Amino acid sequence: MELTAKPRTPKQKLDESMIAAVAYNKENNVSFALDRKAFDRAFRQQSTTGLFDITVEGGETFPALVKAVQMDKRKRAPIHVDFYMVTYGEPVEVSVPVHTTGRSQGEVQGGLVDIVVHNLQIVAPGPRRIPQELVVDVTKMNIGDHITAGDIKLPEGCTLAADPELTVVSVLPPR
Amino acid sequence: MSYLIRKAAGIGKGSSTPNKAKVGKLNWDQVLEIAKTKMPDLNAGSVEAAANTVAGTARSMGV
Amino acid sequence: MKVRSSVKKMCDNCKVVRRHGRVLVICSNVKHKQRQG
Amino acid sequence: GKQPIAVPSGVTVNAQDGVFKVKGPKGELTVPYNTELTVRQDGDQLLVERPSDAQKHRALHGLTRTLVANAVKGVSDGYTINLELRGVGFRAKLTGKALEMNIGYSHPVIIEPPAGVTFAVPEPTRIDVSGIDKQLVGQVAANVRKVRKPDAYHGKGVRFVGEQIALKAGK
Amino acid sequence: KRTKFRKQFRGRMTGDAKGGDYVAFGDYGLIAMEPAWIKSNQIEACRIVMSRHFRRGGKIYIRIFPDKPVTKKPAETRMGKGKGAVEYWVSVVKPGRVMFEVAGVTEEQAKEAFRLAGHKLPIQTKMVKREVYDEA
RNA sequence: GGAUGUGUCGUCGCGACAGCCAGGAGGUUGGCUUAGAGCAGCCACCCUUCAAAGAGUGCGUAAUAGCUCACUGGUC
RNA sequence: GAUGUCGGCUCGUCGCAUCCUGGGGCUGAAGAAGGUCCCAAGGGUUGGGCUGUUCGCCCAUUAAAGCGGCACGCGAGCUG
Ligand SMILES: [Mg+2]
Ligand SMILES: [Mg+2]
Ligand SMILES: [Mg+2]
Ligand SMILES: [Mg+2]
Ligand SMILES: [Mg+2]
Repeated sequence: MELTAKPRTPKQKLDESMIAAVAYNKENNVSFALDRKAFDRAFRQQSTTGLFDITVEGGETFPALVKAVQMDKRKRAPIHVDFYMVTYGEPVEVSVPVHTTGRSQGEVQGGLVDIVVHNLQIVAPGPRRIPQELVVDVTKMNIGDHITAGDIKLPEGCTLAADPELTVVSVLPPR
Repeated sequence: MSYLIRKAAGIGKGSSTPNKAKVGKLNWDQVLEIAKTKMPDLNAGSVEAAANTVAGTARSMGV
Repeated sequence: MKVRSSVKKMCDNCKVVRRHGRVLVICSNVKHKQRQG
Repeated sequence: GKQPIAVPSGVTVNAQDGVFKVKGPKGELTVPYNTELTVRQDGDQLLVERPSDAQKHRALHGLTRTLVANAVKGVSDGYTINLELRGVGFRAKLTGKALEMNIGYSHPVIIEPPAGVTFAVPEPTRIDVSGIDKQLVGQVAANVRKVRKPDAYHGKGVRFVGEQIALKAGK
Repeated sequence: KRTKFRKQFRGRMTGDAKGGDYVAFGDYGLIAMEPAWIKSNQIEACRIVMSRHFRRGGKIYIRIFPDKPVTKKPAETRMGKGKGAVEYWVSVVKPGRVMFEVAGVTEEQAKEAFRLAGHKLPIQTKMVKREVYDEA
């Protein structure tokens, strides 16, 4: 993403393929303005658990991590994006999404595996080593089995945020 | 081969739901006689591949 | 011949043909002769 | 898209103005086309080029390429569609050069050919439509087929060669 | 469908979407693209229909409960006040409000259920996919 | 609502693709439900041979068959 | 300081969501006899019993016994 202009008047952004965004941490709060296509292709991969090189016009590579993204309504195309400069030891609480691998021993019996909470926020992600995904064992589940956060293997060097007894995934009964 | 399995494991009919409640369970020895009687009906080429052929039938039957 | 305001496919033989300002559909199966006009 | 075009000695292509006259041993046939659509005989064979490459031009490209091939094959060997008379009591005679129908109808249907098309009977139970212009040959033979459309129970009337006509059946 | 207890009457006003989100409580969702009034009965229309296409699962969520009573004309005349207390309940819906959402099933199995449960609706709709992460 | 009507931006993947000649499984009549085999519905969608034929798409019969596609080679 | 009200009789005309006559597609259309849909207002669309009836039921027939409008057409035209 070769960031360039960064004014306060979006008059030179809206007609063209550009999207407004801002990056900050504490010391510097300079408003930005990245490209549409550039972001709609990067954010699809790293989402909010992956940092990407942000070089401003002139030669300034600043590492940042997507925080929150407001979405334009009525249209899938986003309109504003928030970034957060990576600190290096402790910076902010990052949300990590929960996937599912391997067929359960409940899906076959008749039931169906349903994820209660798709995105699971943790405490202290640790820079340089942000968990971009999270693999949870689901095969050990049968009919009515509830797998909380106290059952999910840690990335390493990271801690949970939600209630230890909060059901993340559960196999619902058929029909 | 289904008729042979229903006589060996002593299966009366089968299983409407092979995903919840199965039937019985046999051994590989009973498979040996099956691939030995229905040889003209089998290609499969030596040994195991014929052995793995019958397995696929019992798997979707409830054995 | 069945006149339907919503002429869509029904098999893998229905072929939409744009003639003189009309939406038609030719098909081996004669019961699949839909035409908006 | 189509570029190959079979040209042989017996034909004569004349790209004069908008009227593309073509001569042959079977008879001279005229086939008009467009002016913007470039076309000429380059070297030995004939090529049909097009100004622009979208649809309004490509749609006419293959169009002309084929029609010219039809005039060539028409003046070289000629077209002859072979029909068939299938059914009970179905037959056809000949009166000089006009085809005489006789299929179920109380009164025989007389079909007279236009200028340039000639009928032929091998058989009481076969029809043969010969002509020069490939369009006329079809346009004429067709009329013959319209006389009695193959019914979806016995497949009577007139057909081609063998037509594939599956029977629905009563019953 | 219908509320268990309320005041009774109401009014009428349509502003832009407020509390509608791209995805939650499942993987696929169905969003409106025109403001209108979604009758209770229309919701039964959609729900039942999607249950015909889904033998088992029960993973069909409907978080657009109607909370809007509407009046009606009893016979004729105009010499009277509030007419027709009990008619039907309608749930307001603005472009970008998620009405329906399913999961467990595939892609094709979802393009049918929303489709079908789309022809009943007074308005147009489009089916979306995941890649939204606002609040949680 | 529907559609190979066009113009202009985007997102997925591919010696093709369409056509033409040829081949098409052996386990198998899969297990099951019923008066009763790719194609009413429950369940799976496993193995082998191979340059290769997915227990499977549509039409069909009371079931059968048959006619084809997905997959392979050749000719442009 | 007035736009005469229902029905009937009389006299017509018009539209097409066609009652029957014509020209087609499909059919669980063999044929015959139908169903349904598309095109088409040229012409036709009966006589009686009960009721003020408009409707409707019934008798006897017919290819058919269409559905609306024209101030629910028409009272300086008639009945009342
Ligand atoms: Mg007066
Ligand atoms: Mg009409
Ligand atoms: Mg008949
Ligand atoms: Mg009288
Ligand atoms: Mg009047």
